[PDB]
Amino acid sequence: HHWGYGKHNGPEHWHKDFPIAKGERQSPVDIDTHTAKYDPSLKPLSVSYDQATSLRILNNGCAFNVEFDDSQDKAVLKGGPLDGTYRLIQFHFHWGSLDGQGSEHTVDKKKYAAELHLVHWNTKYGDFGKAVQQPDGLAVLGIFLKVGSAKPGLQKVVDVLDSIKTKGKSADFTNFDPRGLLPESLDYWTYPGSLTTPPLLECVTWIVLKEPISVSSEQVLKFRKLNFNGEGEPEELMVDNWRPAQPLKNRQIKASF
Ligand SMILES: [Zn+2]
Repeated sequence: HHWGYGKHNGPEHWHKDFPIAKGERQSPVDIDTHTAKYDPSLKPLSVSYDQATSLRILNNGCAFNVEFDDSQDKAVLKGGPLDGTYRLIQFHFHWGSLDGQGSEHTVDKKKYAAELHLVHWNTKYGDFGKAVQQPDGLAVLGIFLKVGSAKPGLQKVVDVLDSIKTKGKSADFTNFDPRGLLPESLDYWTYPGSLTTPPLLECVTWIVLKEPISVSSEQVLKFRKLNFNGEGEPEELMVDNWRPAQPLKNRQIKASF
């Protein structure tokens, strides 16, 4: 794909091919914690990952995706602002070149080192590609990463990155438990938005956890050794693969706490 994160094809350029980039419900956004309102109508969030079946990890030239078997309700998200059942299809991260940037969402304008997106699709639409055409097709669980203590549950991801350095490379990645990437609290903010990469479809209910997870400098450093390019091409470190905050326009962010 043409688009990217370079100064010639980055986020400021996307609108030329994807005019929805200047749409009414684009993501990410800044979460103003003093404007977000507690919503007692929200039901408890249910993260049901015990039967998760990971398959593979893929460098797709933009991030790396850990892919799951979504042929059955094996790892689902329910509750919270959601109606129905949303199946985990993949997770990926966005991260920076420096520890002071990398997240897509911001919290009172604070940028985190990275942001994990666990992507789920609404089973009432039958498959992911149909779901992304619907305003309630996806539910993305967003989790901030800050640099501190190592995250043990991330280390298996870190250790395979050497095997998917360049675009198009994949590796088997079975028996990975995504529960190890969750913080202790499931307190979140929620709002209607979009994919944060082209095609930027406005199909996401965003659920952004308040509590970050901590990862070590060594761990995030390993993310930064990935490459955007394909093998045998000049090296372009995979860093700063984040879209900045977009206008909130006619939306309200709700808090679960
Ligand atoms: Zn993402």
